[PDB]
Amino acid sequence: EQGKIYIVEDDMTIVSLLKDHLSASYHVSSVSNFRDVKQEIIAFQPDLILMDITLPYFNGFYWTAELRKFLTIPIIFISSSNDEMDMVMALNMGGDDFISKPFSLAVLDAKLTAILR
Amino acid sequence: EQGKIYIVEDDMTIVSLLKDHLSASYHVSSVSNFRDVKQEIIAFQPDLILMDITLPYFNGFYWTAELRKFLTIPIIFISSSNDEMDMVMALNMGGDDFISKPFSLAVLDAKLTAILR
Repeated sequence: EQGKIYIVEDDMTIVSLLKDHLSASYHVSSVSNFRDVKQEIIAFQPDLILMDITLPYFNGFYWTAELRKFLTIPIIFISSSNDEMDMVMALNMGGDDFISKPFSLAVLDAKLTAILR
Repeated sequence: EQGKIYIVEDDMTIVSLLKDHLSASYHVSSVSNFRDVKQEIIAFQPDLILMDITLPYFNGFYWTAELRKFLTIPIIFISSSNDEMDMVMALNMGGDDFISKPFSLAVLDAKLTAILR
């Protein structure tokens, strides 16, 4: 009965890192097929999505707006240190929060805790 | 046809129409291999890029940010009339203007003339 987190990320290092860390406290799944994310989300029923918006061949901006037609669950963006994002931007893009790479797991933990309640 | 325009677009109908319309005034190229877009842009050396930011599996904002590490040329985003794209977003993501599908060719022509001036 742990909270379910779905991770949209193509970097297997990052995915492994997050699965290792978060699995103690959450049911964590990552994308299997990037062309099937709507079905994967319908089937998995996550409580929260971690959405990397820096993936070259998965348009995180497009897909967040598409998912927002259907979902009210929190979406936390994973952004780049390079990129300069803020909460106004995150909200206008359909997100609830953001965290920039490279990030501390401690900061991610605090954000996950606060948001999931 | 001296000005060079590169179009990042996977709708082949839009590419065909734009190539045909712009042929009179511009040297126009589009994507040959979506795995090699950055390299094609480096090879073609456009004066302007039309970057569709609605492609589900090519992250237009990511690639604009990558291109902005070494190009200062104008980039006009192609968006969708029902999405949340506005000028604040266009400029914040490294673009210089945007045009929303479906769009007027007269508006595109005016935008191209103005920003290539």
